Amino acid sequence: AAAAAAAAAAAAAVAVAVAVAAA
Amino acid sequence: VGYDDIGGCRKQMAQIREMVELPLRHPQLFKAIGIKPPRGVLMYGPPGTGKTLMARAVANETGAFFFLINGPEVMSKMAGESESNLRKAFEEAEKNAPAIIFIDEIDSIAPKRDKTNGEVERRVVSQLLTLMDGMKARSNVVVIAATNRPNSIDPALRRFGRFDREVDIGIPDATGRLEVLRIHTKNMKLADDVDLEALAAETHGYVGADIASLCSEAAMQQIREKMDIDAEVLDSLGVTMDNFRFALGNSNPSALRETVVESVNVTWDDVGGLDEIKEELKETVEYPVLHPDQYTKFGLSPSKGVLFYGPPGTGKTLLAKAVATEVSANFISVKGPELLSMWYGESESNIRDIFDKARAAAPTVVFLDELDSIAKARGGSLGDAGGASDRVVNQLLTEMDGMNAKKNVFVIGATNRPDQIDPAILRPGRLDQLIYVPLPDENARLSILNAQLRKTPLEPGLELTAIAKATQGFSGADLLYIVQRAAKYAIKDSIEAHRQHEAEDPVPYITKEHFAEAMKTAKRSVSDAELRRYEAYSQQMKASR
Amino acid sequence: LLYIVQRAAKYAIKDSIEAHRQHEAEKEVPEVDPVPYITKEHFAEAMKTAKRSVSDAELRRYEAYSQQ
Ligand SMILES: [Mg+2]
Ligand SMILES: [Mg+2]
Repeated sequence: AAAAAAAAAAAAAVAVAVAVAAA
Repeated sequence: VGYDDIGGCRKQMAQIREMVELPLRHPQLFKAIGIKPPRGVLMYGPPGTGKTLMARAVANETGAFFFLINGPEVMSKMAGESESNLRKAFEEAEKNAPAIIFIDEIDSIAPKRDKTNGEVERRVVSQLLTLMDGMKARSNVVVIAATNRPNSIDPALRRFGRFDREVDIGIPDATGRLEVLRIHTKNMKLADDVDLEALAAETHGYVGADIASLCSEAAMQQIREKMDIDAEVLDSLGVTMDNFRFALGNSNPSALRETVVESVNVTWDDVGGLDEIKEELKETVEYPVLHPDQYTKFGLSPSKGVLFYGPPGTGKTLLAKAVATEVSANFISVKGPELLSMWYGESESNIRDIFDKARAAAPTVVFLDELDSIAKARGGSLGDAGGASDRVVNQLLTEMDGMNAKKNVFVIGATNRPDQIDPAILRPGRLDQLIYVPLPDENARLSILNAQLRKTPLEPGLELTAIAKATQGFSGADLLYIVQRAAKYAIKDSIEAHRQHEAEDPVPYITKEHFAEAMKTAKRSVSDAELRRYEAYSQQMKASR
Repeated sequence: LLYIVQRAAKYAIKDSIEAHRQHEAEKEVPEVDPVPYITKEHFAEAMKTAKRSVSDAELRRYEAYSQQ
């Protein structure tokens, strides 16, 4: 007989950064 | 359970009862009209509202067959067994008699089929679609579903033939909570003093199970009052009204259980001066929430927002604490920069979540401390993080004024730099009244001094008029510093006196000498530059006049 | 304009509630308010608290944008 299987691998997110100017 | 258990939703009880009974009591009438009735319904709303209670009531009262499916129960490990279980369930329901299927927590078995990445779930949802509609779809059976997130269902499932009618079992009203209380207090023994109408009025956001929890807690308090077993105490319990008051003062709505504020204890007499501003705040907060008939008589919605601005320490956060503690409406104390996040969009997601809680547990008051931190001008910052602050202020603008319902949200902002606020926030409709909180005058400084000295013993001859006449530019914080210095010198005197006593009560009051010699280092916090800046801002506001 | 009319209504409800409280007190020792309609005095003494939403700088910027 056959059988099934569950799988949950990962995820990927995106970040936000702050910069500094010199006028 | 029966129809006398579910309370506070007359429309939904009638709609579900007719839909489930009338096509199963007078089918001939529906053959006479010609069309078949709706046959699938999805109950949705916040948790603890009565969806499962309604399902239980229908199962108990209706004499037809009833089959219950919890969500995950259908799935199994062997390949293609879940669909076999669903087919078997539908066949069992159909074969014996006309029947009612109830699927609890459909969100587990009906994803959107577009964001999911599994296989078995997508075949289980497809099998559900075929069973609900297609060749030999269903005969003399009705399907009820219950969910907390109706948006997590694939739209193809929510079309006519599968789930045509959507009942919205939402938060009750004052009358609904009164009816629920009357239902839940029908079996216990109550003392005559209890008045459920006032209790329902003060339960501003409680939904369903919340009321039950309140009752249980009150009863437990009564049990632990007369337990300090003979039938003498087994009889004559008598849940007093004080028990209910204590349980209501202790519990909070489950919706706001996530953001429960720490219990700070201040009172209105703690706020010295600003009597007219205190009365204005009372008037703007308590009238819409207690007297809606007059507002609907005039046919206008109430005023909601308010913004305090002034020199630091004049008492803005103090007013906010007073509102939090001595007002019947729920309080959401929110920090300025707390809601920001490194990720993309999570700031606005958090803001939307906070306002969703506020509008859910209405009437609600939300305190925005240092509004200039998150709501600054737009586009001024050249080097930015992708305009995240700009998106945050735009989210605030749309959430405080947009395609909303305007039921009951009271926003109070507190900032000492009113020039850095976006002008789009200062317009009426969002923050419609701007209250300047100026430096106290002599009659306000004396009031403040009494306010903070109301729990302190003092020498009988100590008059505070000299101190008030002597502080001219001081603020409430400065008067606080003066009293703190006097108290610390008193503590020093007490400690040295005790040391002298044990070398081989000494001081019961704050002496005039303690105050005089603690007034040596008295200082005015706000400089003339800042005072002139605030005066210029007020005069620019009045320049429109 | 919404703000001014709202303040006038707020003063009117204040008058109504104080009149009702006085009526209840004198009953203790029918019409609900002395006048169900907003009076001219409500507008007269609700005008002391209105402002103008947009400054002349913002108005000038919008005018320049329209011109260009
Ligand atoms: Mg339930
Ligand atoms: Mg503060």
